[PDB]
Amino acid sequence: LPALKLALEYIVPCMNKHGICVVDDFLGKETGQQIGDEVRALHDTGKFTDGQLVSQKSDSSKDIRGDKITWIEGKEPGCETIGLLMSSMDDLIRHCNGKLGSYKINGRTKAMVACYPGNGTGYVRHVDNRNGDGRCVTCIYYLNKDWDAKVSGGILRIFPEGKAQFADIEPKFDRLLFFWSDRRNPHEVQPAYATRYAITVWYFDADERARAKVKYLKGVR
Ligand SMILES: O=C(O)CNC(=O)c1nc(Cl)c2ccccc2c1O
Ligand SMILES: [Mn+2]
Repeated sequence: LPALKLALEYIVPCMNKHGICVVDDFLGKETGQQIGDEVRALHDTGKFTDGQLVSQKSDSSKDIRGDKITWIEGKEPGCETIGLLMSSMDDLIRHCNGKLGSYKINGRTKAMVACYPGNGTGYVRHVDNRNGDGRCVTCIYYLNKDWDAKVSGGILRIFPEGKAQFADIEPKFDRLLFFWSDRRNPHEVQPAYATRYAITVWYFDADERARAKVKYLKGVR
């Protein structure tokens, strides 16, 4: 399905109406599986961090750690299908530009690959960009085949501002998610009891990022 058709007929209207947009079967099984293989290779060769310190015990041997991460630019050896994913995300956003609210996206982060190791850890309720750091859209790609939250947990729960309900999103294989990064979409990852992988990039709004430089000071003489 052409990126422009997905953007104009689905991403743009859904984002402007709901601020949370799900696309299933984004790249297809072959490509999705190759991305999965690259992420697992990164994990198995020790490229992830040890995990977020969740419970700090008097005995450090009993510390509980949670989500592990690694930052991926997309050109590294063994990460080229991740890079292809990133380029595909960028193509979509490019075909949306000037139509995602009044934002003008002119950049993004590297990819943050996250692994919840399956030990009952999740991620506390938070806002991605709470203080105007420039990020306007969060984009997440999930890689977990036959994920069933009833058995493995790991639901992403979003609490859209001003609505007495939440939106639960299963981290399903080959699913792509967009949502506004700011305080409109507080969200959490519920405890995961199986290995759970996701790939995140954040897109920058030009004006917000330009003035973020001012309040987050870069020096000349
Ligand atoms: O994985 C998901 O479905 C949702 N994940 C997150 O919202 C999420 N957000 C942030 Cl800001 C971080 C930040 C650091 C590490 C992992 C994160 C994470 O999984
Ligand atoms: Mn988040």
